[PDB]
Amino acid sequence: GALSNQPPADASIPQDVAQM
Amino acid sequence: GIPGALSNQPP
Amino acid sequence: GNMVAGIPGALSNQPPADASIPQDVAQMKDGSV
Amino acid sequence: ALSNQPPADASIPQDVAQM
Amino acid sequence: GIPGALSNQPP
Amino acid sequence: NMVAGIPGALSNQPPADASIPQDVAQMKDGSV
Amino acid sequence: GIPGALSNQPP
Amino acid sequence: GLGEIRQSMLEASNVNVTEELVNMIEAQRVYEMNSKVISSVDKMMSFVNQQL
Amino acid sequence: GQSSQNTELPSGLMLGAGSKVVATQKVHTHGNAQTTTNALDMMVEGDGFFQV
Amino acid sequence: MDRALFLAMSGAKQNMQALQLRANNLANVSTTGFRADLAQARSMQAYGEGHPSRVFSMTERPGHNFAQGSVITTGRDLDVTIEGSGWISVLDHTGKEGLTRNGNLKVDQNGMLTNASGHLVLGENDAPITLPIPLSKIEIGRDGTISVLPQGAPAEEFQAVDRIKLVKPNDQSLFKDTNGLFRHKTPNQPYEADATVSLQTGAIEGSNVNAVGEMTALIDLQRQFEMQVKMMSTAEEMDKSSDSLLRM
Repeated sequence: GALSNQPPADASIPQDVAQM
Repeated sequence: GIPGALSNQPP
Repeated sequence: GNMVAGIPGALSNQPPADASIPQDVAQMKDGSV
Repeated sequence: ALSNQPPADASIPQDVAQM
Repeated sequence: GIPGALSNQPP
Repeated sequence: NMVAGIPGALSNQPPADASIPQDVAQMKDGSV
Repeated sequence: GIPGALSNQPP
Repeated sequence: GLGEIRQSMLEASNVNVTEELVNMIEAQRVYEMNSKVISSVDKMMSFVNQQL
Repeated sequence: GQSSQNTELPSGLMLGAGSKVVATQKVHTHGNAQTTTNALDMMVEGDGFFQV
Repeated sequence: MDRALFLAMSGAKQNMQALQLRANNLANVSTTGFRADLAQARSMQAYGEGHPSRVFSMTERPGHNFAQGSVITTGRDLDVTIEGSGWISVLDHTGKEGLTRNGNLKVDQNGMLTNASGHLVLGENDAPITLPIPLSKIEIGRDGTISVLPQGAPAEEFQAVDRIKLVKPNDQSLFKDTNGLFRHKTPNQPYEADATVSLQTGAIEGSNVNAVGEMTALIDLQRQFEMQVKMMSTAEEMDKSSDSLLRM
């Protein structure tokens, strides 16, 4: 696909987006 | 992009 | 950039009186944008 | 039946008068 | 030509 | 630098479930 | 070793 | 325009023991009719995910 | 929210959200009379309330 | 895959919408002055190119059951019901005139005459009816006349203070609003006060929902809904079978 030179980050699944 | 498109980043 | 667009599947194949697709998205079906 | 002019979209109105 | 066929165009 | 964790059902859930030991959850970050 | 990996001998 | 005080008298409750019984009859029937709609919707949703 | 536009057409369909009890209204009608032999129980005939 | 999946799905979805409309009538059987909503289907054809074989159906509310409701005798002075055909002019919180049939009237501390739902009742002046504060006997006349007795006045000091605004327009020219108030379909059309509508005081009008009629239409909606769902299942079954053309 769209090969990039830096590893992609992990997705964040917060119960409240304020506490992120 | 799409005018009503949703973002994949926190609001 | 003369594309055609819209929500595939069940939403579009309802008659237009349902008004489920956003009007902005529904108007990209004639080749606009 | 290959034509040269794209087919028109079907219309499903509530009233055929306002079409 | 089927006598009395329905049409596909707004009446 | 190994990346480790529980494969499958436990990992593919929000962290609010908290069914993975905290030590194992650290390994997925990329440090062991 | 994994911090909290089960052994394979009687406890 | 105020009322007069009557000694050695008491005012009974104005409840109509027949109004309540007739009200119970209608309320019980409406309660059962709405239950059938809930049961009907349950079977329709059950049919969809059992057939499709 | 154009309800008057085509209210009899499929585009103007409106669905209710159910029912609720708006209030439990008191009916302050005058009750009957109980003639007692006690000298300390009393009734107000008409409008008025005892104050305690 | 065949477009009969969505042609049958739309029928199944619309049957649910009609089911919601009927379920609201049964929830409002005991409601005061409630006019049952009608439900039907309209056949809208997909006009265009090809064979005329695809016709959609959507549910709609063509009208309401304006028949006289169930009259409940309560023996209350502030309980009135319209005799036959008619309406009571009220204004909601916004301040817009609307036609209602909830004759469960009440008087607040300021003396304003409202109904059970809190809508102010209009009068001859086209303003909300306000009564003198210290009342002792309130009687509603046959033709909407409101006659009160001042507190402490003798029985011969009976005078009228206001008149309930009763409107009798064409029923088919009315639509139920989002708050249950019937209004004119044509905006900015005055509600003319009719002098023929009569009020049967001492009673309250219930809803006109025909419970058995709702149930016998529910059983029809279920069967039509389930048949279309089977069409969805036979649509995907055909697609799976035809998938063997490319297999080799």
